[PDB]
Amino acid sequence: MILTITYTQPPATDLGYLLHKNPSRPQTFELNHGKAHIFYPEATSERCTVALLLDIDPIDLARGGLFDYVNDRPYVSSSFMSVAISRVFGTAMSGKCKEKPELAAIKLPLKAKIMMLPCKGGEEIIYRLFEPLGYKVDVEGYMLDEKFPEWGKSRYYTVSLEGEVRVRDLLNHIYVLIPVLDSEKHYWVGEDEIDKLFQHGEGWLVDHPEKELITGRY
Amino acid sequence: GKKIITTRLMSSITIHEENSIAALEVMSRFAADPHWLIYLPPTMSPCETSKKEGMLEHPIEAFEYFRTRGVGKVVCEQKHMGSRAVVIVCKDSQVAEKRFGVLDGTAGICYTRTGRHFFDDMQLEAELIDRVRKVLDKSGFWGDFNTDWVCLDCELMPWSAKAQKLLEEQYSAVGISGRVVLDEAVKLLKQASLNKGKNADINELLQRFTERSEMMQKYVEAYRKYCWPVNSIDDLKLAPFHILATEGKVHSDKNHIWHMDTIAKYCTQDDSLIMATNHILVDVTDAESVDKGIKWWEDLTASGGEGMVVKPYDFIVKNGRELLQPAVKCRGREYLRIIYGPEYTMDENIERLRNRAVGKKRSLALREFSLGMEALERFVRNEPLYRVHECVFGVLALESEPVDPRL
Ligand SMILES: [Mg+2]
Repeated sequence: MILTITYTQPPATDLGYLLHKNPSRPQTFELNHGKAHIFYPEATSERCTVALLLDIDPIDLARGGLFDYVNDRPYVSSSFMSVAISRVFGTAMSGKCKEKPELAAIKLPLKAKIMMLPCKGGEEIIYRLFEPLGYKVDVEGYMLDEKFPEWGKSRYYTVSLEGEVRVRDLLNHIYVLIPVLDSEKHYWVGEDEIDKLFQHGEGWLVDHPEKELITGRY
Repeated sequence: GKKIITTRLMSSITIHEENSIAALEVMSRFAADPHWLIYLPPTMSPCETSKKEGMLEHPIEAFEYFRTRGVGKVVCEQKHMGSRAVVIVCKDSQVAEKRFGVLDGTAGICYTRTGRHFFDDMQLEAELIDRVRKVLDKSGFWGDFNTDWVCLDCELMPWSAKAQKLLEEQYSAVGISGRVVLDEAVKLLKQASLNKGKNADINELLQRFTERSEMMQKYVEAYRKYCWPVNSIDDLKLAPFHILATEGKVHSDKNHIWHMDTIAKYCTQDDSLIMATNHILVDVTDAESVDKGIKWWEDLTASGGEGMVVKPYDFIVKNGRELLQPAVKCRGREYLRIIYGPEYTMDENIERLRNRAVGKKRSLALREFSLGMEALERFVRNEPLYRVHECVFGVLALESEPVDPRL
């Protein structure tokens, strides 16, 4: 439900120009079946962190079986997170930054956190997808209910990425790779938008060692 | 082809082709011996939505359903949160063979609303049946009812005993994902708040997500209340609410106070496995009595009860020639987060949920109720199996008709 991006090269507030969002001005964007919020929990010379928050309406979602009404969709980083990234960070994804063109053209020290990514294939799939792009990848998992350990573990993983990468590459990688894990995407949107967010791979994807796996899941 | 069934309460009930085939599937692949299947319980309707602030269901509307249709008194019973279980007990295996035609040597059965054995393990079933046999033995039930068999309508707790796959794959999945991201959301906004498309206000966002978080927490507490580990038969609880049938008699002519009283006396003494049902009588014409009903429902649900089943004083009731609901469900505010969603109580959500249509659900219940009554009367008057079976099969078929699952 949450994506954060953290930058620590002084002046770290440069993250604001690169993402085309003023750290002092929180914003809300409209999505299909809800909203996305962007704001900066921290913004100093030493450390800047941006947050992208999904605000999914459970009623409008269902109107678009019992588990059509009660489900994990409002709380996970599904393809909705990709759709939101494109809606909020579209210019940064393209590589444009007229205020800091030099920073946008080079590798920057960056950290990203993606919460509650549902993944049927486990940790293994996540490493196979992100490691070959050069990230240092941290994964943590969760039990379904700590009062009922017998129910076993969830299929949710919170993923940490760290590396030296261009802003546009970090955004593109997450934009394209998140839906690879979303086994129920063709259910919640179907065809129109799914095609839109596969066209974006037109480069590194053809060279990704998991091209088959990625093209398959689509 | 199409199937027309005739019942005493409704002379024409149609079973369509689609429904008959969907029923045939589950009936032939997983169901118990059809010689035991003398009844299937009906689906149940909820009330009109409430107006009262931040409430979806409330006692007043269920009370009004009956009062405006000429029924002066209702019995409110705690809605146990488990799985419906039909419990048939014979005195011995010779009674089952003679009366029922059952050949596998069993002397009883506990089955579900779809007609499957409740327990995967027969020994556990036989064990449960035997505990019920002994209580009936000591209360003098067989003699007082001149019968060597009985068919009880019950709830079997805990819910988690049958719903574990649902809890694992759906309910606890929403709960862990929900609690984790919502807490992290609150924490980030709080940090943003302290360090302070369209413009948003950080403090409003923080307030909103703080509320989403508190609701998610209460949703998790709500589902947990109906779960606990089962390591033996002693972790279970059986709560019978209808005595349906004994030799020569379908007890649909007895009022619900009678059912509650007779069950408490013959079934629940000196065996904590078999519990009585908390209930009250309400005069729906009287303001004071209605106030008690409300208070009693508020206390029950505040202490974690699902809600109540509101029943007409008499078992079967009519407004002129019009058959009325034999039961209306009225569920707690907190319980309903498991049905309508953890966040259904938030203003922008709960208002969109007030416009629900129970017409279809009400019609399915009457038809299923009428088939079940007919199955029981055909069996009690000794008609051949296929005449009993077609009504029971009919209930199964109607249950495959699509309808809002939150009702
Ligand atoms: Mg129930």
